[PDB]
Amino acid sequence: RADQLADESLESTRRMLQLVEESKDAGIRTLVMLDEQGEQLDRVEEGMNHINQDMKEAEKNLKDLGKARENEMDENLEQVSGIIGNLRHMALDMGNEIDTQNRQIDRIMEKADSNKTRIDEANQRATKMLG
Amino acid sequence: NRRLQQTQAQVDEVVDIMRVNVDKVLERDQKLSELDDRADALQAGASQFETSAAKLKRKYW
Amino acid sequence: AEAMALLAEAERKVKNSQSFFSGLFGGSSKIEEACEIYARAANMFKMAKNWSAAGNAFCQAAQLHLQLQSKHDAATCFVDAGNAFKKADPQEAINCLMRAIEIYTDMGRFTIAAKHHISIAEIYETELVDVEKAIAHYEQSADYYKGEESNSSANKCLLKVAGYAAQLEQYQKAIDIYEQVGTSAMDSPLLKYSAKDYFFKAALCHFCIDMLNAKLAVQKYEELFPAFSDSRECKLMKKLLEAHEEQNVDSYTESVKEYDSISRLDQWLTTMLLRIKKTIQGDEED
Amino acid sequence: AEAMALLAEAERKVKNSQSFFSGLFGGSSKIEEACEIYARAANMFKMAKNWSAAGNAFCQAAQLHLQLQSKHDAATCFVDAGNAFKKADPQEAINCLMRAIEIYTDMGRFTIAAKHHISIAEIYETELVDVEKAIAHYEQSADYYKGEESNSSANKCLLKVAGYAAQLEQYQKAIDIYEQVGTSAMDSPLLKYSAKDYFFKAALCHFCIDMLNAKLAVQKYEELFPAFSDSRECKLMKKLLEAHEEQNVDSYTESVKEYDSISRLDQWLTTMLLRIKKTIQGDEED
Amino acid sequence: AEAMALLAEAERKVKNSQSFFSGLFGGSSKIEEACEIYARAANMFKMAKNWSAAGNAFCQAAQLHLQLQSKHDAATCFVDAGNAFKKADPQEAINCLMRAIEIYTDMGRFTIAAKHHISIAEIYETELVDVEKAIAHYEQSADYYKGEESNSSANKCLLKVAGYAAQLEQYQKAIDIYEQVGTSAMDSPLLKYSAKDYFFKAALCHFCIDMLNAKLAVQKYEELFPAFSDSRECKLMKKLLEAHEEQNVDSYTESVKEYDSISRLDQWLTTMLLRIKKTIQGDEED
Amino acid sequence: AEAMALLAEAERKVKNSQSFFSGLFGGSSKIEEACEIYARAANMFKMAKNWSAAGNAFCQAAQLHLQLQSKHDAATCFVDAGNAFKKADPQEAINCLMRAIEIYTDMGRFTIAAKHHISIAEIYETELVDVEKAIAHYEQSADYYKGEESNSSANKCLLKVAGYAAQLEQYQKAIDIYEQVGTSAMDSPLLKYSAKDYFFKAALCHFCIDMLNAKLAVQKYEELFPAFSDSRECKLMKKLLEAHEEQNVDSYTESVKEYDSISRLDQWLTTMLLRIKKTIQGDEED
Amino acid sequence: ALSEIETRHSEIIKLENSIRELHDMFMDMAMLVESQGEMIDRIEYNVEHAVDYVERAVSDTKKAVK
Repeated sequence: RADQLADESLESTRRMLQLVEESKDAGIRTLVMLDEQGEQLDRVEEGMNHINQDMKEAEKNLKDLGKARENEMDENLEQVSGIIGNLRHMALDMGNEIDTQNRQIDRIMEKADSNKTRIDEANQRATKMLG
Repeated sequence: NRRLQQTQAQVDEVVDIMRVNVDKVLERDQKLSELDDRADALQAGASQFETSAAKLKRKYW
Repeated sequence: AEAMALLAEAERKVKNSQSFFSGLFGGSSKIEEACEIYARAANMFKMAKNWSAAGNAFCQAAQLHLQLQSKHDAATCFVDAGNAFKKADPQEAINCLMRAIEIYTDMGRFTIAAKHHISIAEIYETELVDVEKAIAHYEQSADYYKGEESNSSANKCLLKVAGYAAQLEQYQKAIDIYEQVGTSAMDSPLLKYSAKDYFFKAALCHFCIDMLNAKLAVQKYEELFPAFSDSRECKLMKKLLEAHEEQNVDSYTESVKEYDSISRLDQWLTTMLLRIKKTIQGDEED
Repeated sequence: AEAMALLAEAERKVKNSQSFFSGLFGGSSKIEEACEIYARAANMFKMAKNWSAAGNAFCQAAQLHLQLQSKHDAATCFVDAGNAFKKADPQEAINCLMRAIEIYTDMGRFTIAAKHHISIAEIYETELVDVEKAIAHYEQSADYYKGEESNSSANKCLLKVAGYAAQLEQYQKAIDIYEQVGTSAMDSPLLKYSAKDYFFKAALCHFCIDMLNAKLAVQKYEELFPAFSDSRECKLMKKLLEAHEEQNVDSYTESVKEYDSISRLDQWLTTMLLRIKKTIQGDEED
Repeated sequence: AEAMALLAEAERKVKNSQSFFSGLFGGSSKIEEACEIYARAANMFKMAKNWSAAGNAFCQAAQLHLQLQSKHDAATCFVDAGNAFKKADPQEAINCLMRAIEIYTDMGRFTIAAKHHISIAEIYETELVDVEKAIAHYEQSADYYKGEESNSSANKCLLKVAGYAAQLEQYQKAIDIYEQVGTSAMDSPLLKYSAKDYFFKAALCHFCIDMLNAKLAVQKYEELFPAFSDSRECKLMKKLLEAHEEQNVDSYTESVKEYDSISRLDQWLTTMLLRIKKTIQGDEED
Repeated sequence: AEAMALLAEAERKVKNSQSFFSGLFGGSSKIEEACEIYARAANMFKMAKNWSAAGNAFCQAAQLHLQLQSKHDAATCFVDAGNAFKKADPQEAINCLMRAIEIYTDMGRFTIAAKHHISIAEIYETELVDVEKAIAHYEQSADYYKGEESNSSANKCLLKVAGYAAQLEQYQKAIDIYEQVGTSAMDSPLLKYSAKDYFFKAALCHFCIDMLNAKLAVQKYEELFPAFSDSRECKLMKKLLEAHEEQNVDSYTESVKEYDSISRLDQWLTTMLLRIKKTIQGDEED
Repeated sequence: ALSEIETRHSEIIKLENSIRELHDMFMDMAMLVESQGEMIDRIEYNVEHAVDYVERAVSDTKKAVK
C-alpha cells in the first residue's frame, strides 16, 4: 500500500498534467470562438446600429408620405504549477471577453428594442395605407 | 514532500477560478438566449415592415 | 466642433414655432433636431473631458426628446447621461438612471429595466453607501430576472442582496435568501459544485442563535468524505460549530488560520468570522 | 390607468363594429388596440406581482391577436403568459406553452418550437409529474433539434428521454437511446470526451438479460489503461459485471462505495445501482 | 392546409403571365406568392418529417425567388433546403449548398459563404468521402476567413487541410501548412501552449526525406527542461528521430508505447507513427 | 459579370449630373448606384484573392458613398477596405482605418471607434513598428473604453500601453499605469488572480531609481507564501531587489535563470531584465 | 520515517482528489460553450440579414416621396 500510493498518486501527478492540459484544449476551442464571435458581434452590432439609422429615415419617409521518486513527485507539481499559470491566462482572456461582450449584449438589446418600436408604429401606419 | 501538501491548494484555487468560468459563460447563455428571442423576433417585425414598405412603393412611386 | 455654439443653436431651435415659422405644422421635426444638436455637443464634451457638461447636455437632449413623444430612444439617452455623470465628477448619475427606469418599466421593458436596475443598486452602494435602498433594488431587479427565467442573473442579484444583508446585521434574512437561491440551483447540474459556498455562508450567518440551525443546515447538506469541493464548505463549518458550542475562542481562530491555506478567506468571510469570534468572547466574559 | 378598467375598455373595442360605429371601414386595428390594452393591463398586474392576473391578461391579448391575423407576435404573447403563470402561483403554464408551440410549429419556427418544447417536457415532469408525456416531448423536441444541425441540443434532450426512461423500467429502450446518442457523438472528435458516461449508463441499464449484454457493451468500448476519462466509465463496470456474473453481493456494494470516491455518484446512478444490488438479492432467495 | 394542394396552386401562379392575364405589369408579385406557397408546403413537410419533400419544396420556392430578383433571401432558402436534405434521406444536400455559395459569394457575402464552405468540405468528407475535393474547399474557405481578420477561423480550417493532407499522402504539403499556421500563431500569446502540437505533427510528417528536416524542425522549437507543456511535443520527437536514424523499429515502437502513457495517442498519430514504423522495418530487412 | 466591366459602368455613372441631364433632381441615386457596382466588383476581386483591386475598389465605392451623403455605411465600407488591404499585398490598411475612425469619432460613435482603434494600434506595432504612434492609440482608445464604463476592455488597452511603454525606456510612466490598473482591479474579485503580474511588472519597471520604489511596491502587495499564484510575482522580485542594492550582476542573473524554471519569462521580461542587468554592471565599473 | 511517509500519502490523495473534479468541469464546459456557439451562428445570420430587409424598406420609402 505504501508504495502502491507513492507511485499510484505519482501516476496521478503525471495524469494531473493531461488533466490540466486537456483543459487548455477545451479552453482553446472556447477562446478561439469567444474571439471569432467577438468580431462577429461587432458586425452584428452594426446591424442594430444600421437599422437604428435607416428606421429613423424610414419613419420620416412614412411621415412625409403619410400627409528519486519524491524528487520527481515534486517536479510534477512544478509542472502542474507551470500549467496553473496557463489556466490563469485563459481565465483572463475568457473573463475579459465575457465582460466586454455582456456589456455589448446590453447595447444590442437596447438598440434592437428601440428599433422594434419604430417598426411596430410604422407597421401600424403602413398596413393601413396598404395596396 | 512539503510541495505535495502545498501544491494541493495551487489547484483548489483554480477549482474556484473555473467555478466562476463555468458560471460566467452560462450567464452569457441566458443573456444571449433572451437576445435570441428578441433579436430574431425583432427582424420578424422587420419582415412585416419590408412587406409594408414594398407595397407603399407599388402605389405612390 | 464648437459645443458652446451648438448648445446655443440647440435652444434657439427647440421651441414651438409660430407666425410664419409654424405655418401649418411644427414641433417634432424641430425638437428632434435640437436633440441631435445636444447629443453632438455632449459628445465633444466627453472627449474634452468636461463630463459635467456632457452629462447635463445629454440631460437636455433627453428631456427634449420627451417633448416629441419618444420615451424609448429618450430613455436610452438618459442612459448615456447616467454613464456620463457616473464616470464624471458631479452627482445626477442616480437621477438619470431613475429617469431611465421609470420609462423602461412603465413601457413594459423589465428585461432592460433590471439591467440598469442592478447598475443602479451598484452605484447606490459602492458610492452613495445607501445600502437600505440598494438592497431594495437588487431584490426587485432579481424578481424581474426571475420572471424572464434568467435564473443565473436573478441569482447574481440575490447573492448581492443576501451578501449585503448579512453585513447590515440581517443575518437570519440572509440565510433564508441563501436557502431560496440554494433550492433553485440544484436541479441544474451546472450549479452543483457551487451550491456549497451557499451552505457555507448560510451556516456562517448567525442571527445570534444559541443551538443548531447551522448544525442542522450542515446536515441538510449532502457530502461524502471523498468529496473534493465539499472540503471548501462544511468540513470547516463543523469544526467551527464545535469551537462555538464549547465557547472556545482559541479553536475557532485557529481552525480559521488553517483554512486560510487551502481556501483563502475573502473580505466577507473575514468580517463575519471576526464577528463570530467576538460573539464567543461576549459569551465567555459573561 | 386601472387594470380592471383596461380589461373593460379592451372588451368594449374587441368586437366587430356595426351601425354608425362601423362607418365606412372595419376594425382590424380595433382588435389590435384591445390587444395593446390587455398588454398594458398585464403590465401593472406583473407590477404588483399579481402574476396570475397578468398571465390571464396576456391570455386575452394573445387570443385576440389571433382574431386579427398575426400568429407571430401572438405566439410570443402566449410565451409571456406562460412565463407569467410559470413564475406565478397558479397553473395554466402548460396550456399557454402548448398554444405557443402549435403556432411556432404551423408557422415554421421549429427552432423556437423546440426551445419551448423542452421547457414544456421539463415542467410536465418537475411539476405535473407526467413522465409518460414528458418523454414524448423530450423526444419529438430532440428530433427538431437534430434537424436544425444543432447536435448538442438534440443530445441534450435524448439524455433526458433515456434518463427518465430507465427510471420507469424502460431499461432496454434506454441502452438503445444511449447507443444512438453514442454513435452520433463520435463523428465529432470534440465529443469523444463525454462519450464515456453514455457507455456507463447503457451498461448499467439492464432489462433483466441472461446473457452478457453489458460484458459486451463494455467490450465495444475502446479504452487504454493509462487514459483517465475512460477510467471513469468501464473500469468500474467490469468490476460490477464480475460481481454480478459471478453472483456476489459484497464486492458490488463495496465497489460502488469505492468508485464513489474518484467520481461522485449522482441521483440516477444511485437509484439504478440499488436496483442491481437488488437484482442480486432478488436473484438470492429466488 | 394540404401541401400537395399548395404545390399545385403555386405552380398555377408561378409563370410569366401571358395574354390579357399579363397586360403590362409582370408577375413580380405572383412569383413571390408562389414562393410563399412552396415555403408553407416545405414547412408542413418538415413537421411531417417528409424531409425529402421539404427540401425539394424549399428548392422550388428558392429557384422561383431567383426568378423574382432577390438573391439574398433566395440563398437563405437554399440553405434551409440544405439543412433539410442533410438530415434527410435523398441527396441535393451538396447541390443546394453550392447554389447557396455562388450567391453569398457573388453578392458580397464571403463571411457566411465561408461559413457554409466549411460545412460543405465537412459533408464532402463525412459523407461523399471525397478527401481531395474537401481539402480544396477547406483551403479556399480558410482564405476567406483569414481575410475577415478571423485568423482564428482560418487556422481552424488550415488544420483540417493539413490534417487530412497527411492522411492522404501529402506529408510535405502538410508540414508546410503546419509551418504557416505555426508562424501565424505566435502573434497571439493565446496559442503559445497549443503551438507545440503543431511542431509535433510537422516533425512527424515525413515526405521520405533523407536529410534532417525533422531534426531541424525540432531544433527550431524553443524548449527547456522546466517546461511541462513542451514535454508533450519535441522531447518524444527526438527519441523518435534517433530510433529512425538507427533503423531500430524496436526502440521507436517502445517509445510510442511509453509516451502513450503520459499522453494518450489519437487515431491520427497512430496511423502516422505506424507509417514511420514501416519506413523503418522497411529500412531494416533492407 | 466581370469586375473590370463593372468598374467601367460605375465610372461612367459616378459623375455629378448638370444642365438638362441633371433636370430637377440630379439625385444621389447615381453615385449610390456606382457604389453598389464597385462593391460588387471589389467582392469578386476578393474572390480571386486580387485583394489590391478589391481594397482599392472598396475605397472607390466608399469614397463615392461619401459623395452620396451617408457617412455611416461609408465608414463601415472603409472598414471592409481595411480588411482587404490588411491581409493583402499593398498597404493603405492604415489609411482606410484612419479614414474610418475620423468618421466614427465625428459621427459620435466612440464605442466602435475604439474597436477599430485598438486594431489600428495593433497593426502600427506588429507591422509598421511605430511604437510611439501605437501607444498613443492604445491609450486614447482605452480612454474611450473607460468612457463607456467598459472596465475590462479599458484594461486590455492599458496593459498594452504600459507593456510597450517600458520597452521605450518609459519605465516610470509604465509603473504609474500598472498602479492605476492595479487599484482599479481589486474592487473586482474576478481579477484578484491577475492582479499579481501587475505588481511584478510595476516592481520590475525602474526609472533609474535607487531607493525602495519596488521594495515598497512589494510590501503594498498583500501576500502569504503558501498561495502560489503570488509566488509567481513578488518572491523573485524580493530576490532581485537585494541583488540590485548590492551591485550583484550574478545573483540577479542567476535568479532570472532559476525563476525561468517554475514560470517561463516572456520576451517582455527578458528585455527588461536585461536592461536591469546592465544598470548593475555599468554601476560596478563606474 | 513512516509517519511522514503515511501523512504524505494522506495529503497527496486529498490533492489528487480535488484535481480530478476540476477536470470534470472543463468537460462539461466544452459541451456548454459549443452548445452556445451554434446559438450565435444563427444570430450573426439573422442580424446582418435583417440589415438587408431594413435597407430594402428604407430605400423603397425614400423613392416613394421624391
